[PDB]
Amino acid sequence: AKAKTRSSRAGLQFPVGRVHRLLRKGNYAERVGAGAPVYLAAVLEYLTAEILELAGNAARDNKKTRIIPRHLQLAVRNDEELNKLLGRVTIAQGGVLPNIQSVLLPK
Amino acid sequence: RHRKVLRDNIQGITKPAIRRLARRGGVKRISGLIYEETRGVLKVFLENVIRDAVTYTEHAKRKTVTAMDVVYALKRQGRTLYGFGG
Amino acid sequence: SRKESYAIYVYKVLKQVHPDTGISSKAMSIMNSFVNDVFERIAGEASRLAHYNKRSTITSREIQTAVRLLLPGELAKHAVSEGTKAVTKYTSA
Amino acid sequence: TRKESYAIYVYKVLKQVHPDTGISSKAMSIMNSFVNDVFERIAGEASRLAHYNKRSTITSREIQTAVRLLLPGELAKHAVSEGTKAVTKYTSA
Amino acid sequence: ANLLLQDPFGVLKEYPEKLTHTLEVPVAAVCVKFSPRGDYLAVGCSNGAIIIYDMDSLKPIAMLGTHSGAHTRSVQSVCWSNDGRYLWSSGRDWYAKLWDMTQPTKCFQQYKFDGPLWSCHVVRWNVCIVTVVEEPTAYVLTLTDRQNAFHCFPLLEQDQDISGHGYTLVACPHPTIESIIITGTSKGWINAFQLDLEDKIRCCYEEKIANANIKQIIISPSGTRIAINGSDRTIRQYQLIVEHSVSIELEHKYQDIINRLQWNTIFFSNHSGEYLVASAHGSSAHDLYLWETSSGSLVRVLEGADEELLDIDWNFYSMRIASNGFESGWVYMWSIVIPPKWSALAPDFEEVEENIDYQEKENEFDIEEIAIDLCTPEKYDVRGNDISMPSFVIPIDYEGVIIQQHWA
Amino acid sequence: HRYRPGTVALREIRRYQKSTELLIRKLPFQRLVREIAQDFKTDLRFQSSAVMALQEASEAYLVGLFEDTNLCGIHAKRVTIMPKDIQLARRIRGER
DNA sequence: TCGAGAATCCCGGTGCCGAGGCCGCTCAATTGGTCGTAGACAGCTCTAGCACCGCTTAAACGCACGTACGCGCTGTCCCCCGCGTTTTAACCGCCAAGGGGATTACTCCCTAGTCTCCAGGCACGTGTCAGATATATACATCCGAT
DNA sequence: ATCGGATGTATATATCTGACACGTGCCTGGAGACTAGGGAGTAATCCCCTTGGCGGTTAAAACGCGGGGGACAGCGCGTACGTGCGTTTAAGCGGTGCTAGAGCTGTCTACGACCAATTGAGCGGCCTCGGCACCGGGATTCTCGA
Repeated sequence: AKAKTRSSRAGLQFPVGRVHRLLRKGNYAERVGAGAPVYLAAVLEYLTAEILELAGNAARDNKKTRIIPRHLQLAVRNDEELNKLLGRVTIAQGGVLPNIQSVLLPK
Repeated sequence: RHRKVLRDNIQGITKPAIRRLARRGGVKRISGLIYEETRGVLKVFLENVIRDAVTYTEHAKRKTVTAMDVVYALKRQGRTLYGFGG
Repeated sequence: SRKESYAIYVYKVLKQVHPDTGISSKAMSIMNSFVNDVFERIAGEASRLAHYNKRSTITSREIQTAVRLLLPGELAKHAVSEGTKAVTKYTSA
Repeated sequence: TRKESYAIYVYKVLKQVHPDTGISSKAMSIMNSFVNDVFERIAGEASRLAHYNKRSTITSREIQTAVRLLLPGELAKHAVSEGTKAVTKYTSA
Repeated sequence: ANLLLQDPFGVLKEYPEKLTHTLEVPVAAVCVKFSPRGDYLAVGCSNGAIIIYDMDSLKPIAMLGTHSGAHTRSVQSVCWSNDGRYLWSSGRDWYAKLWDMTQPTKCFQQYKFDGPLWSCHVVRWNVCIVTVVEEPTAYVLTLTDRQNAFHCFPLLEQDQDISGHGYTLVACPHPTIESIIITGTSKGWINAFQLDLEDKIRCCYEEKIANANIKQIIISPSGTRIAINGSDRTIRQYQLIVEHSVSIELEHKYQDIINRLQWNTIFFSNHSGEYLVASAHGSSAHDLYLWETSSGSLVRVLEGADEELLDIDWNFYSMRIASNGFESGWVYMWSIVIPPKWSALAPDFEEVEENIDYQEKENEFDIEEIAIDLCTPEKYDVRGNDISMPSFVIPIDYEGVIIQQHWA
Repeated sequence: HRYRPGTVALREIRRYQKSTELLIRKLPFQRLVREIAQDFKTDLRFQSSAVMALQEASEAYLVGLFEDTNLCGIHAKRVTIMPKDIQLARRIRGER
C-alpha cells in the first residue's frame, strides 16, 4: 500500500516504529528480529480492537455516545476470555458486575 | 504400529487413592460424590499444565516433554516446583 | 517534556469499529495503560522463551508462542491468525 | 558437556553451620534450585527498579532496595546488614 | 445446476469460507478426489479400501475392492475420467487398477509392479502416467485394444540422462494441449515430454530451478500457471508458454515466514487459477491457506479444522474443499453456504439491510406470445462451466440391493 | 474387633501426614498424562522424570485443596466434605 | 389477590467544560549503506524412552453391616434493620506560600571491553558408612465390659 | 471412675547396600591491567504542586427506638459412610531388546547492529462547541397493609 511508516506497510493502526524501539531500550533480549515488532503490533491492535468493540457495544446499551470507564468493566467482566486475561486487574472507577446471589432474592 | 486412542485412564485415579490424598490433607469423612469430582478437578489441573508443557516443547522443536519444561509450565502459573532444576 | 503515549493510536482503532463514538480521558488512560501491560506480558514471556532455548533473538516466532501461552483459548487462535496475516503483508510488500 | 550447579557452594555453608551433617542428592537439588530462584526474584526486582528510575546500572543500591521488597521483615533487616558488611569488607580490603 | 440460479441476489463467491460437513470415516485416508462433477467423492483409504461417497447425504454408495483387485496395502493416488466413468487407482500394493463403475465392485486390468508407487495421472481415460518409486523414467501404462499389453513406455529419450537429477516423482499432463507431459525430477530439474499418443517423445524443456525433492507439480486449468512444490519451504508459481516449445519464468514465491513449514499439497482455482491453496506439514498448522496468485498476499485462511490436513481437492461445481485431517482420519469439508431467504415466502418481499427513506409519491392517497422452446438443455450455469455434458451417473448396486437389509 | 467409626481415620491421618511417599500409583498416573497429552500433540514422548514432576506437583495441589476443603466444611458445622465444599474452595481462591 | 404510597424511571430544558479539531514544530522514524555472527542447516553418535514378559503380591474391589452423622424441623430470643432527630465534619472554594521536583550544565570516575594468566572447579573413579529392611519387643492409646 | 487384653507404635540390634564424601586430572572461566568513555553525581534555577487555613453549607453520620426474623440449640430420624473380611487383578520389578530422538560438532548463509543523512508524523498548544450533568413533570410500577 505504502512505503513509509512500516505500520502502513503491514496494514496496522498501531505503530511498528514505537514497538521496535520499545523492544530494544526495554532490554528484553539481545537482538530483536525484524518480524517481531510487526507481530507484536498486530496483537496489540487486535486486543485493543476486541475491547473497544465490546466497550462501545455496551456504550450503545447505556445509550451514551462516549465511553466512560464503567463501560470498560462491563465489557471486560461480561466476556470470559477478556476476564481471564484481566483476572488480577482492577479498572479504576469502574464499578462491579451487577449480580446478587440468588439465595438472597425474595420468595 | 499401534494406534490406541486411549480413553478412561481417569478411572485409574482410584477411590482408595483419593482417600489417601484426603488423609494427607487431614480430613476425616469423605462423601460418596467426591470421587467423581476430584477427578474432574484433577483433569482440569493437568490440562492447564500439559498444554503449557507441550507449547514449551513445540516451540523448542522436540518431541519430548522434558522435566525442565514441566517445571517452567508450573512456574508460569505461580506454583513453582523445587526439585528438578529451577 | 515529551511524554509519549498510545493515545492517538487507540483513537484510530475506535474510529474503525465504532466510527461515531468518542472516548473519555479517563478511559483513554485505561487503554493507554492496557497496551502498556499486555506489552510487558508478551515481551516479558518471550524474553524467557528466547533464553531457555539459549537463543539470543526475539524472533517473530516467540511472539507467536508468547501469545499462545498468555491469551486464553479463542483469543489466542484469533490473535495468532491476526499476526501472520500482518507479517506477510510486511514481507511481500 | 558440563552442567554447572551451586552444589559445592551450598556444601561449604552446610559444613560451616552443621559441621558433621551431610546432605542427600535429592535435597541438594532443592537447595540448588532454591538459590537460582532467589536470584531471579532479586535480580528481576532489581532490574525493573533500575528501569523505573530510568537508570541503566544495577548498582549495590538497587539490591539493597530489592532485598527490602521481597524478603519479608526480619530476613530483610538481616540480609541488608549481611550485605553492607560484605560490601565494606570487599572495598576496604 | 439450478440451485445457484435461485440462491443469491446474483453474487456467488470464488472460494468456500466455512466448513459444513465432516465425513465420519474412522479408518484413515490418504487421497480424496471428487468426480468430474460434485456428486461422487473417491476416498483413498489407509488400509486398502476405497469408500466412495455420494456427496448429498454423507453415506456411501459403493466400495471398489469387493469383487476383484482390492488393495492389500495403502492406496496412494486416484484420478477420474473425462466423464467420470472410470477410476485409475495407484496404490502401495504394487497395483494400478483401472476400475469401471459399470461393474462397481470388480477391476478390469491390473499390473503387478516392481515396487510401490507415489501417484497417478490420466491423460485420456485409459492411458495413465504412474510414478514408480526409484525409477528415473515414468513407465506410463496404457490400456490398449487388448487390456493385457500394458506398454511400459519409458518417458525418456534414449540418449538423455537425468543422472544427477534422481528419479522422476511427479508427472502431470497439460490441460489444453493434452499431449505434452510436464514431469519433475527428484533433484531440481523439470522435463517436458510430448507423447505422440507412435511413441516418439521430445525433451523440449529441461532446466533446474532449485535443489529439492519436487513433491508436486500442478498446472492451472487455463494452461497459464504452473506451480512447483519443492522439499524446501517454497512454492514457485510459474507461467507456461506452450505453442512443442516451452519456457517458464518466475511469477511469485509463497512461504511461511513464521513457522517455516513444508507445503504438502497445492491446488489452483477454476478458470485461470486466480487463487492458490496449500496445506502445511507441521503440527499446530491447522488450516488451509489461500493466496491471490497475482499480488501474492495471504488473503484468506480456511480456519475450520483441528488437525493437520494432508491432501486436498477442489471441484469447481459444488465449490468444496475435501481434505483428510491426517491425525484423526476424518475428511474435513468446506462448502459455500447459502443463507435462507424469507423473500421467497410471498412473490413480493424484500430484504433491505437498512431503514430506507422511501420518498412519498402521489399514489398513496388514490383509491403474451414470447418465443417458447422445450427441447434444448441448459448450456452454461451461473459459474460458467462446461455443462451440457450429461455425466456418467454412477449406477447404484442393482445386483444386490435386496440383500442390503441382511448382512452388508 | 471392629474398632470405632472414626478412629481408624485418625490412625490413618497420622500415618500419612508423617510419611512422604507418593500416594497415587505410578503406572495409572502415567497413563493419565499420556491420555491428556493426546489432545495437544500426537505421539509425544514424556521424559520419565517429567511424570514425577507432574505427580509431585499435582498431588501437592490436591492435598492443598483438601486442606481448604476441610476448612470450609468445618465452617458449615460438619466433618464431612462434599462437592458443595470443593466448589467453594475453588471459587473463593479464583479458579473460576 | 389488591389500592395507597413512594421510589425509580424517563423524558424534558438549560449550561458546562472537556473532548476534538487544527497550527506550528522538533526528534524520532526511515533507509541505505556495511559487518560479523547468530542460527540454520545436515550429520552423527548414543542413550534414554518405549515395548514386552514373568512374576509376586500389595492393593483395589465388592459386600455385609451397624452406627453416627447429616438433615430437617422445631422454638427461642436476640440483635439487626428501619427511621426520625439532632449533630458535625466533609466539601467546596477560596486564600497563599514555599518546598521540592524537574530540568540544565559541567565534570569525573566507574565500567565495559580486551588481553594475559592460571587454578577453581568441573566430571570421573574411588572406597565406606549411614542408611532401610529384617527382626523381636516394651508400652500408648483404644475398647468391650464392668 | 477402671479392668483386660491388646495391638499397633515407637524403641533397640543386625548387617548388608548402593548412595555419597572423597582423591586425580584439566581446562576454561575468572582475575588484573588499562584503556576510552558516557552515565551518574553535583551543583545550579524555577515554579508547580502540595501543605495549611478558613468560611461557609449541609449531606451525612451518630444516636436512639421498636420490632421483627434470622441465628442457634435441640431432637429425631434414616441413610450412607466406615470397618473389615474376603478376593481377586494389575502394579511393580527386573530384565532384555530396540530404536527414535537428543545432543553436539561443524560448516555457511542470511541478517540484525550500527552508522549517518533526511524529514515528516506526533506531541504540545489553542479554540471551540456539543455530549452529558442537572433538575421538573408525570407515568409507571414496585411493594405492603390491607
